[PDB]
Amino acid sequence: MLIIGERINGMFGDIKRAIQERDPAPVQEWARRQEEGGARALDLNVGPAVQDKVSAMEWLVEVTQEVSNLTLCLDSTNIKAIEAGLKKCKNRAMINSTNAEREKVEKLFPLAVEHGAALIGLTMNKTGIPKDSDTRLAFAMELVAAADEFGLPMEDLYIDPLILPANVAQDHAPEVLKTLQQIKMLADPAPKTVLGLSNVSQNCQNRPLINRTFLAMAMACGLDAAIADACDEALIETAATAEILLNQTVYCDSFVKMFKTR
Amino acid sequence: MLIIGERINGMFGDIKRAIQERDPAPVQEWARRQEEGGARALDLNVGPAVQDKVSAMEWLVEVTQEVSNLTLCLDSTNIKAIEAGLKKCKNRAMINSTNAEREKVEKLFPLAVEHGAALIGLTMNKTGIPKDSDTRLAFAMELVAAADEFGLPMEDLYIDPLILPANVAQDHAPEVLKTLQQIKMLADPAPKTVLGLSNVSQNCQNRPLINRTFLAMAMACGLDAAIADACDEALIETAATAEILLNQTVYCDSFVKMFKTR
Amino acid sequence: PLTGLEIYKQLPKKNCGECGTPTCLAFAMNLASGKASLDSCPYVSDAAREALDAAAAPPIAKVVLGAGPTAVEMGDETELFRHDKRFYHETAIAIQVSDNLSSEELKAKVEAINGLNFDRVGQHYTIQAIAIRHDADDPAAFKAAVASVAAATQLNLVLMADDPDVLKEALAGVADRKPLLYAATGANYEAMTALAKENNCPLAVYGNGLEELAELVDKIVALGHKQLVLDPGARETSRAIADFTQIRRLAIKKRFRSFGYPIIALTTAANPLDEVLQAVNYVTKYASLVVLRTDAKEHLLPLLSWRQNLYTDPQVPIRVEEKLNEIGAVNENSPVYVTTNFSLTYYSVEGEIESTKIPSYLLSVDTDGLSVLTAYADGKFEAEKIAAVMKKVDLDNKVKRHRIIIPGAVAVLKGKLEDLTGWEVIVGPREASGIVAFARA
Amino acid sequence: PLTGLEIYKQLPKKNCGECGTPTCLAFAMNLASGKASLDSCPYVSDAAREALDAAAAPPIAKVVLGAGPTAVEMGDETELFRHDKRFYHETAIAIQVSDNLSSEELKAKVEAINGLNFDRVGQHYTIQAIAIRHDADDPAAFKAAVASVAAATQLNLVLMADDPDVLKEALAGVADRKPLLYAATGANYEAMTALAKENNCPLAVYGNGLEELAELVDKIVALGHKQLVLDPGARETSRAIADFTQIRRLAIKKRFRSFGYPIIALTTAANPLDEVLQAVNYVTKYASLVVLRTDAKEHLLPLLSWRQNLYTDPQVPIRVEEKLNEIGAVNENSPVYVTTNFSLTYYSVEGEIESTKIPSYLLSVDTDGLSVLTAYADGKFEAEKIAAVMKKVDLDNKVKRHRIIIPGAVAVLKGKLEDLTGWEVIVGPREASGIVAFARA
Amino acid sequence: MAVQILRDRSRAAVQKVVLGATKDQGGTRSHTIVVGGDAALPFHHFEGEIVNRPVIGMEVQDIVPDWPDVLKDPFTDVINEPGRWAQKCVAEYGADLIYLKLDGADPEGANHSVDQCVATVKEVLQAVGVPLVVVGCGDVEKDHEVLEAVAEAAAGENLLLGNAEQENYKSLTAACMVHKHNIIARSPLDINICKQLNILINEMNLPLDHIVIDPSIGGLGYGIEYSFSIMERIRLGALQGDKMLSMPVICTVGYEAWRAKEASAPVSEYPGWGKETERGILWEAVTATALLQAGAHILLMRHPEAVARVKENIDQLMVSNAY
Ligand code: B12
Ligand code: B12
Ligand SMILES: CN1c2c(nc(N)[nH]c2=O)NC[C@@H]1CNc1ccc(C(=O)N[C@@H](CCC(=O)O)C(=O)O)cc1
Ligand SMILES: CN1c2c(nc(N)[nH]c2=O)NC[C@@H]1CNc1ccc(C(=O)N[C@@H](CCC(=O)O)C(=O)O)cc1
Ligand code: SF4
Ligand code: SF4
Ligand SMILES: [Ca+2]
Ligand SMILES: [Ca+2]
Repeated sequence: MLIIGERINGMFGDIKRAIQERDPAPVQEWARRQEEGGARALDLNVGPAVQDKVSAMEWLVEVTQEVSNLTLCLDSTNIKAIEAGLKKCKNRAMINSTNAEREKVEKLFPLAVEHGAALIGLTMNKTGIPKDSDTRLAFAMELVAAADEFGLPMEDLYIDPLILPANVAQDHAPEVLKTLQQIKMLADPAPKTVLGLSNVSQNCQNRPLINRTFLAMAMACGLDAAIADACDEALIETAATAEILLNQTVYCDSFVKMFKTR
Repeated sequence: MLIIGERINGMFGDIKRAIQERDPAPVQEWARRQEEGGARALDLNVGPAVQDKVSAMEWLVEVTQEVSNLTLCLDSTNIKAIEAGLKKCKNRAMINSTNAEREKVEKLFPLAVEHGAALIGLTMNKTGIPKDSDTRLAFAMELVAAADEFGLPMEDLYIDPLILPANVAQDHAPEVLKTLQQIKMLADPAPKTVLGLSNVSQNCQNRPLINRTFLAMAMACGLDAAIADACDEALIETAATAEILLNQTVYCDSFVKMFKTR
Repeated sequence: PLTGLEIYKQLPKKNCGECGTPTCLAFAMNLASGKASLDSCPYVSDAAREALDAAAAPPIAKVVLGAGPTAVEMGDETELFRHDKRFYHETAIAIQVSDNLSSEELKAKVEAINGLNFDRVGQHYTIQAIAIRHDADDPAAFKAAVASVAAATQLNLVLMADDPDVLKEALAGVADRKPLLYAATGANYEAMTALAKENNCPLAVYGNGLEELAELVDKIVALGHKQLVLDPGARETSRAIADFTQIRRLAIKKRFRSFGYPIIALTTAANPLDEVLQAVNYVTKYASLVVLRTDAKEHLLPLLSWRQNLYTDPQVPIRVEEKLNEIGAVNENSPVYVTTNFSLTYYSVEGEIESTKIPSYLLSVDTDGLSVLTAYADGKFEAEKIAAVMKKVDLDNKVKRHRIIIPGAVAVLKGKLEDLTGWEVIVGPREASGIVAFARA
Repeated sequence: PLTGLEIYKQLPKKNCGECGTPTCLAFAMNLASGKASLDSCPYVSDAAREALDAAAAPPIAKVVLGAGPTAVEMGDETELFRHDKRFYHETAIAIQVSDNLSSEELKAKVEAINGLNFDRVGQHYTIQAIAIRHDADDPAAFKAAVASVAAATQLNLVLMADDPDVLKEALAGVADRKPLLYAATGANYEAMTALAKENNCPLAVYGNGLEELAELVDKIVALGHKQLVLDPGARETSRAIADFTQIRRLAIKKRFRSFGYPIIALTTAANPLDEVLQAVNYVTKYASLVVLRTDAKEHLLPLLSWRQNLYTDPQVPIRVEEKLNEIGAVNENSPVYVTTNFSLTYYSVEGEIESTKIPSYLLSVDTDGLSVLTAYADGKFEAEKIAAVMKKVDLDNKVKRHRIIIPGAVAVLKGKLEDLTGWEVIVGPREASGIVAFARA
Repeated sequence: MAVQILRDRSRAAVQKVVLGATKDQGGTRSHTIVVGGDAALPFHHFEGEIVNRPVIGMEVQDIVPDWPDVLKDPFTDVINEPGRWAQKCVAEYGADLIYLKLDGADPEGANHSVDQCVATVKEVLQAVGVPLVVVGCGDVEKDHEVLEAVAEAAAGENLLLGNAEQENYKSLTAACMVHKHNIIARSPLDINICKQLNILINEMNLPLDHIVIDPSIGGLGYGIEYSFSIMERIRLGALQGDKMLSMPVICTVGYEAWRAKEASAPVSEYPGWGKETERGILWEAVTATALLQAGAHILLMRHPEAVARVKENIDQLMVSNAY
């Protein structure tokens, strides 16, 4: 399981105040505490506030890789900011994200191969987020076909069925699992998958109980990556345990400690 | 999810003494403490401790339904003891366990239709527990084919992939999940399933973390029932949260409390 | 795909291993998985062809009523409940007209049937076909009846008679538009299928109960005509609801190939008001075609409204047409309110505005139908697209003032909008129920 | 069981929708889900046949070596590691003998080959075939050799002659049996393919390297013969491990149909000791048939021992017989030990008791293969199953004293078993390595 | 068409453990033998680099062993003299390491003094110039006194102290750290206990490249496949990034092969098996050959001719089969 830190996001207070005045201290501190939690990836988002997405993204990268060697994850809908950030990356990074829109595919898939990075693909288009797994799976195959079309390693493709809150979109959660499980019939080797785990507990009671529960249920369906709370110790335990139950890592009595210090 | 109380078993110290001395008090107590936990079924096993089964099995049925109206589950290999238990059952019954052998099928399958109970089938033979999922499915298919043979409702058939410890049989857990995932695709309407959830944490550090995590992963694969410790609050919360994420029960802010007091 | 159990009982019982698999029960597992083709086993009955179709084909086949732009499609549904997914093809409404009426009374009635086109809340409701029945005492009166109707309307048609020899004389000229042939009975199904084969028209299958219906269907299937609609013969609404449920359940859930076809219902209520309410039950109870006996414009709008609503998509939020919605009487003076075109958001706003009896204008910009808050965090409702719809709605010419009212949920967009708009942005209440306490003050 | 990509990258990419699906990529999804049949799209030809033959078929083909109870099965494997699942068919052992040898030397060697069956640990090791290679200058010496061998031995045969004419002349009298034809080469594969075609026998494919093997196989397959065994011509054990792995990998992981057949390995080590060690590497590296030269029992025993161990299902544990087993002389007044039939438990006691020295009896009760703690918890090891086995050998008459020794682990069984049995009970150490410390006491 | 060679890229590699020191390193050995460094499956050169070939150590005891009559024959001239025993295994039989198995420390047996066990170790250090692998007899209390005293006096030689299990790792690990020595981790045919043990040993701040795994291999025909599968699983994990299974695998074929009847049983007793000479030579050779395909780095053998044949096998498997 790949834990991607989602604390460094412009929607958060301290992060947004940091980018405005270019304060590296709050950003770097969360880059450590998430890594200490067991996260092997750091998702960077500038937020909707800052008008200049391009330069703000480059700043988040240059100060994060300064105190961490983890695989950075660029999070912006603006392609101009993504490519701008990739040029500043000192190591392997991730592009988040792209949809089945051809206008986006033709200008992001080559970009992924160009920098040799990872590309996260969304199962959607200009319309929005579907429900039926048969629909999401259709968008996913285009992303798989796009990888082979532009010469991108299939193991570098992360398909995201886009999970919605479990209260107002309860019928989405089982459809996401039904999507993940059937992704294994797309390619050989099959592409990896990723989810924004925190979204499933959006405005629900006892968020951690819903987050870690859905994480386990997703890994059983073949979840290869997840963007969730890296500071949640109760979540890291579930991620480690579920990985053991999938026989992805040899069992030991310190299996939880081995996940954090992996 | 149907949680069956496992505490009433002849392997424990209190229950074993409660059989030899014929003391209803421990049996009656654990029949309540598990019901409060959220269990809607009780697994009744005399254990290998007691010499005679028929005398002990019948004694359990009477003292259990004295202070509880929950669904009674009989657990034994002795056919005479099992059939003797169904005699004193006023409420709904459930039998466990049966294998794929015809020498066990035609001696247990018609017994289920007779009293109109639920039959828990195993995916194994005299040699031992299978490894892959293709073998479990082949044995599960025999259970479904025999279910339509003796005239038994498909929703009353519970398939048991037989989960094993995650330390010695770590390579069995991902096969059990693959089994469950392909059980709902071998028949329509699909037969229900059941696991010995507590066995996956046999001789492992932090057993509850192993138990509840595997439950969610199994429910994602289509687990309709499970036999585990109903006195574990952390386990009950996972069983409730998983139903919400599977859209089996309408979400509410008190979703945890509602499954506990269903 | 198909359930492994159902292919096993479809399979014989030889256990001969000619397939390459030890037993038939193990070969059933390979089929459901996909480890082998079913063509290897020779020891199979006609169920082989059944396994070929019952698995691949959808539970309810699609049959088209008519040809061209005036052709409507029935059947093709896969849901017992609209909240799960949705209902694809709407119910085909048909008005019945007898032939024993004079030519002047026949044309005058069909004339009103074509006038059953309704426009409401931005959308348009239309009926599909016209039912012609044979109540005369002579066969020749039916040929002149259909010709009068067919040369009057361009909508779909559906003829109703028992004798095939009477029907074919009236089908000669109207055969091109493929009118529905109602109905096939257990006495003349042989002559009906033959006539429906030459003209390639959908054939309406009738049966007294769910038993005779299932039998007579298979009779026509064996003849080579698979374009069928089902009529359980239920007259009362209680009988129909149960029967229509069975035709819909067995086809979808049990793969019943005898009931895997759309349903045609008949309103038998004498009173016109009772007829509509009985028709509402049908269009809700999985019906695909209903024949009414009311041509009044008052008894069609409520029915047609419910039809459009029931056959919408839930996962997809409902969209109010983008535009400006005046409330009550609008003075150039009256206040402007901007919001989101979500049905929920503008519906609430509409309730708030009209309920407080305050004349104004609602600018409901196209957010994709998303709520003001949803638009707000997915960059669909931003001071730039909003000032954009301000000049696009053409509201500036309908007021003397230059002030617009935004939701108290996104007040933060007022300044940047006040600059872009050229108008004065005021930040109202976060809930529309306190808008009446904002107007007076 | 087929990837949507694999299916897609084999379609015309026209997006005509003649299949009833908007695009090919969407139809590829429908094939992987089984929503439609591949026979629908009239386009393409070899693509459809190759896919169906590659989809619903094992990675390694199954070629049986002859007929009758003597015949063994080769190939048919789906794993790279034994722990992932299991290794099915054991390696075929074949002893090579020259044809230029005299009759008395031939018969003497063949006679020794027939006695290469071993008996150890309650198991039975047997070889498979005998290799007859053509070394002589006269083609008549080859037919006189094979006919001579076929009279003495009843085992399988495998002929090694380049010239097809020399082979057929010798194959004529033994055609009805097994004889594997070694080997078809890129210069004489035409005549060799026809020989195995009429006689219906397996054919060996040779190729100097990895690439030459691929080209030759595809040609032989296109002639109507599939039953083949591959020989990459690897004469070095290091060069062999690499090549042998590829055939097993490419056929399973990449579905390479040219390498979807078992492998025949040839030992080249001069020293008979180095030959067996080189054979251990082969039987471990996916080689299905190996051709040895040394026929000594001193060499075949450790080789056939490792062959048996490697091809045992990890899930079923190894089990010894449920019988009293005697260690040392046993005077009829020696101690009595009770233990489980599990092969790793038994020889934990046999090696430890026999190590101390002196006679003793050792009763292996039938747990079905489960260990003392194991069968303890599964209840297959109670005071009841033990006392009943005490009397299943009538043990008391054999030993003057009534005393038995129980595992320190399951020692608690002490009381209850000492009563039902009527035999006194002494509970030993937890670990069997204390069998030396109990005898002293 | 054509053929593409499938090459499985390894995400990680097995640890590189250094055995022995030199005059410059503070030791007295002639050379330093390194094991591990493999970046692929056992002897798969086409998809990884096999820098260091597996080595063979010969068992030398401080006292005369209780081995069968056949096995004792090639040592009869030096079997009762450890200093001359180890010196023969190197020069004559060509051994890579000297496996000093102290059975004389057993209180029930020879009951050698603590200063005598350290005298035997210091004797071999003067006899040969190859690295040593010194393990105890099996007694918990004795080995804690022996191995500690040995590590203290042989400090600087960089030896390989052995027999450290799950319930007993605290006493031995503490000695290895201070005196800069390596350590062997023994596991009762359990990869879980094996991995867990390596964690416990490392948590005391002992480097990962100073640890070697002893899976307690089963004898040929007596459950060798149970150890064969485990050794593979450890090998896969070490390549998949599992650093707790990245330790080289040492095997004790000498003890496990010569404890079977099939190895030393006379031909007259079991006619179907054949001569006992060729059998015993091949029994220890085959049981070690199979483990080489499982990823055995250090083999602990006894029989001279058995070594000479496995040595030949290794020399052949190290021939690069790269495409
Ligand atoms: C349904 C819904 C969804 C649906 C959207 C369907 C739709 N058509 O809206 C879906 C499932 C897609 C969803 C998703 C999201 N949602 Co949402 N959603 C809701 C929800 C549950 C109710 C929507 C609704 O019908 N509201 C009813 C309408 C009528 O309200 P309204 O548009 O605000 O209008 C009212 C008032 O503002 C006022 N009013 C309106 N116009 C005007 C004008 C004037 C002048 C005045 C005076 C008053 C006025 O009157 C109306 C009622 O009287 C609310 C929770 C709630 N019930 O309040 C959350 C909520 C709006 N969602 C929210 C969020 C966060 C999201 C996401 C961004 C989640 C994420 N992590 O990305 C996504 C958006 C993008 C995406 N699609 O991923 C948040 C917004 C706050 C926040 N940023 O945290 C809310 C409030 C949930 C919460 N946090 O409690 N959502
Ligand atoms: C591998 C294993 C399994 C395997 C079985 C492997 C096999 N071939 O037997 C599997 C996974 C199938 C399994 C199943 C079971 N297992 Co289990 N299993 C283990 C395990 C890991 C090792 C067994 C083993 O091979 N021991 C090695 C053998 C050689 O030891 P042994 O049989 O005890 O023999 C030694 C001594 O007893 C003595 N000895 C033996 N005989 C004699 C005779 C004499 C005269 C003398 C002097 C000495 C002597 O010497 C022997 C060697 O020195 C143990 C834990 C452990 N590491 O000990 C648990 C264990 C044995 N299992 C146990 C249990 C509980 C079970 C299950 C009931 C699990 C469940 N919840 O259903 C199931 C049984 C039912 C079922 N099958 O559904 C328990 C037993 C205790 C208990 N019941 O509370 C243990 C101890 C786990 C634990 N809780 O620590 N198990
Ligand atoms: C949409 N998520 C997402 C993604 N990327 C992908 N591919 N998929 C996703 O669903 N990247 C962004 C986000 C994941 N990261 C996050 C970040 C924060 C919160 C969150 O819950 N934040 C708090 C705000 C707290 C504060 O403002 O102080 C919240 O309550 O919403 C959730 C997910
Ligand atoms: C074998 N399990 C099982 C089943 N039924 C089926 N179909 N499958 C199963 O695997 N019914 C019985 C049991 C499930 N119930 C249980 C009961 C106890 C423990 C358990 O963990 N017991 C303690 C022992 C405590 C004591 O000895 O006092 C343990 O540590 O093992 C686990 C599961
Ligand atoms: S060929 Fe047909 S009848 Fe024969 S065993 Fe196979 S499935 Fe059964
Ligand atoms: S008919 Fe064939 S070529 Fe045309 S779209 Fe369908 S699959 Fe593609
Ligand atoms: Ca996966
Ligand atoms: Ca199910």
